[PDB]
Amino acid sequence: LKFQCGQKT
Amino acid sequence: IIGGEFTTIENQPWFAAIYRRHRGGSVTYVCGGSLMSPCWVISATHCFIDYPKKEDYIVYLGRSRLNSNTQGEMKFEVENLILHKDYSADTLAHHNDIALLKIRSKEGRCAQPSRTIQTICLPSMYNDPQFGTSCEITGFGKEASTDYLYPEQLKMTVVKLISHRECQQPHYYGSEVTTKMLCAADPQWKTDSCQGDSGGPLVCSLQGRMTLTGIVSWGRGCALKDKPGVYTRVSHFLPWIRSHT
Ligand SMILES: NC(=[NH2+])c1ccc2[nH]c(-c3ccc[nH]c3=O)nc2c1
Repeated sequence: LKFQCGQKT
Repeated sequence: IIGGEFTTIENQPWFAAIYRRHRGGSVTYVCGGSLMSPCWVISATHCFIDYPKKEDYIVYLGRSRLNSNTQGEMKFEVENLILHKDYSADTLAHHNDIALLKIRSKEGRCAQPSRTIQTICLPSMYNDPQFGTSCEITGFGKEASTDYLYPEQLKMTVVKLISHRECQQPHYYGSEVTTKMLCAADPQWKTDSCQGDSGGPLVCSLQGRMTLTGIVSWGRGCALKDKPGVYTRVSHFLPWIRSHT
């Protein structure tokens, strides 16, 4: 859906 | 990467693979990059300086293998190729070695978030982790400096940040390393970045996030003792990045 920099899961 | 482990893009979902076409029929890998925002990838200027023809590069996101396809990958063209002005290559170092590529797919969109495509965070103004911090590097570069081919599977490894004081020791790199660079090495000089890994990310945790602290830039040999890998210090280029975003 949207990005969340740094999140791998 | 010398040493390290083989991995899959899910573990580095912001890694971008950049290739060049030679209409002859082949596309050869050039360097890696990192996704900053949906349309922007950051890499190193030295990767393009010699063939600054944007139209001949392809960027892929969601790729775990070098020359085979990965389900979930996205292919893009380079809409804008911003190299740093005042980029300089000397005997070892690359100064202001950062580049930005604005990407566009054949449908006209930028990256879409998936379990294999995510952005990496940027640091705050001149904010870095302290030496000692373990950071990871990822890429499809050589596994041994004598190799003349690249691995087909993506690799990752962990290295630690060292001080400039330690890296500017006469028998390390002297004053070839500046405040705009960061050096990272393996305590036992076993793993490191190498040729083919340039442009890719040095990610560390900062203020509770995974941040792009450096860009693989240069180094003498690969995994040699007293010869750390030198990365562009992203935290000191924030203004530059900002004026083109
Ligand atoms: N020691 C390192 N961390 C390192 C990083 C990038 C490199 N890139 C190269 C390189 C070698 C030969 C030609 N072009 C290159 O970029 N050596 C490299 C070594």
